[PDB]
Amino acid sequence: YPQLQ
Amino acid sequence: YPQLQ
Amino acid sequence: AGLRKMAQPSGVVEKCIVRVCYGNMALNGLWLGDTVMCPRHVIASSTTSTIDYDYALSVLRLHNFSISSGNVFLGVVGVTMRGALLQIKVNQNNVHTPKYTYRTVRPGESFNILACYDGAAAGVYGVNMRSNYTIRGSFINGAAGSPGYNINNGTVEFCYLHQLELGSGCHVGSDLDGVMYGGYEDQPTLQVEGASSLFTENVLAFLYAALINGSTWWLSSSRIAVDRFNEWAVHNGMTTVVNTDCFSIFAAKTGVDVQRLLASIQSLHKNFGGKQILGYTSLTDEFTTGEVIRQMYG
Amino acid sequence: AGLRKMAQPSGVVEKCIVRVCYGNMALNGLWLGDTVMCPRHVIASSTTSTIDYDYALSVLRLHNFSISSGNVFLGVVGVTMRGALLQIKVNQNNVHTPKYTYRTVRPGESFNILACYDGAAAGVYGVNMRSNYTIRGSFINGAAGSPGYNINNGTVEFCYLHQLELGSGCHVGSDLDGVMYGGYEDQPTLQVEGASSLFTENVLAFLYAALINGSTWWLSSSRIAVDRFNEWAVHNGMTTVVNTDCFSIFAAKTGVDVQRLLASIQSLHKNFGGKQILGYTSLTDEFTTGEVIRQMYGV
Repeated sequence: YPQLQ
Repeated sequence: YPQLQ
Repeated sequence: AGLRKMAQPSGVVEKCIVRVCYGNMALNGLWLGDTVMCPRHVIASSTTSTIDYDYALSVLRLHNFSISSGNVFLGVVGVTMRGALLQIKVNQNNVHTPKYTYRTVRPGESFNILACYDGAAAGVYGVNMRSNYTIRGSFINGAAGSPGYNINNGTVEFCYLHQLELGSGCHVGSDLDGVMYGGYEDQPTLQVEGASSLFTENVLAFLYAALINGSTWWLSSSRIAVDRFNEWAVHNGMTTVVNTDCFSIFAAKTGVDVQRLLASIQSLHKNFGGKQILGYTSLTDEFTTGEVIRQMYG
Repeated sequence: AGLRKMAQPSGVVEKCIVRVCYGNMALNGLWLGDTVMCPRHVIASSTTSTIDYDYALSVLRLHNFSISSGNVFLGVVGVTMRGALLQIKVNQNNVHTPKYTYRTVRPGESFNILACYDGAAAGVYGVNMRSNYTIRGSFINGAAGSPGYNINNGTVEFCYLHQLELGSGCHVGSDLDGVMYGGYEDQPTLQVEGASSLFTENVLAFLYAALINGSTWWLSSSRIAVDRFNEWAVHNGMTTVVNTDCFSIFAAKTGVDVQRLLASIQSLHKNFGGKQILGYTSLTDEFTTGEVIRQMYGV
């Protein structure tokens, strides 16, 4: 899930 | 009303 | 992901704000080159009856001006009237003047407000020109002369200088030519803003942003043609849709066509039914297609 | 009159943004003095597996960094891990460094986001830390390192560097000590955010602002004690109320005590959506008492 931006 | 600011 | 009303960065405008005082009046001006623009009611000696601004300017006492940028005081060389603005020649060039243009914005268009008090920027926020040529701002008495601006390719396009408040949270400015938006007068005499209509093409951009952000509970399976919509809009406080092909890139990246969103607008006009779209409980028209594109794709 | 979520002017922070590249990762850094702070995942060499950042730092070569302020390139002197950040020592002092401090923000507090891409500020907007330590922002890929700040008497308080997006519009950063807000991990692995609740003390500020601006249709004539309301709030998506003393100024200007506003909140939570308040959703929680006072009175 987490998108490192 | 017209309040000159 | 996400959608927020945001402002472009203010640094380039902040160094152009000056304090303009005359008598018991104090507001903000915009110092570009060797000229300061400020609302002409800073030289008005009254607050209740119709002002003869030409008289006011005739008896003007140039040395009774205090114009300052921080603690740097500017000497006044001359003052001329420019519509609802005073164009004040000062004795120093602002060496931090950005590359700039002037442009009169049209209803539906977004711009940035740098809210100023005592000649110093205090806050920055995005606004959108309503159909009745007012903005939903946050200004109190010291705020006249606060500028509105856009930044395009390092050029600052100045479009607004704050003038007056018409109703609760209802604000009117002039462009930098001195032409008051909406034809309102900078006089302390009774004036009411006309009816406002939701700008439909902005409502569409908001709903496409909601689709891109995964919000789909409101999407109509049904559809309605622009014309059938345009007849319904003029009875329900919304503007008519003229052209749809600027939503082509939105239709192409969501797979949802305008005609389907037009039907959602209808059923959403007076009913979110206790649900939210991107945190909103009513339709909003403050986002333009351009703003949405930049926030969804850069 | 009027109430708008504002940012504080961003000029003093804009001159501190740099572009930080390593490999084919590019994000933003905060250049203060002779150090550049940035999220450590700029040195990670994967986008799906659990990252060993300590390994990634050990295989680091300083010459593969490219850090630039506009078209001016900074030489990298050293790198140290700082929680979820890298502290990159550079060979040049930022002559535009403001006076600054670090502060960790708490749920309910407002601050400003300077959204940056390619080492340049693109947008500025005010935000509010939520109970789940997330912020309702607007960030796309490239935005990590975007700073959050407040300005207090000429000093910039840095409180946030952007790190990741957990879900649509739910954004997570670290403070400048490198502690991730909410304890979320700067990993690509599965994690969901804690439950989002409306911050009630901010709703109370907003409702007092509404009263001051002439909005009263929503005002209950009922009244409920803070104790009892808190019982209800934790079952109805709202935080507990702990401070009230901050509202005595408003209660005195309006004649309306906190207990009536809590009753109103309960009733608005029922017919939720039936009418706007000052053009906002009736239960808006992004405005603090400080923001309201600043906008209504300039204090």
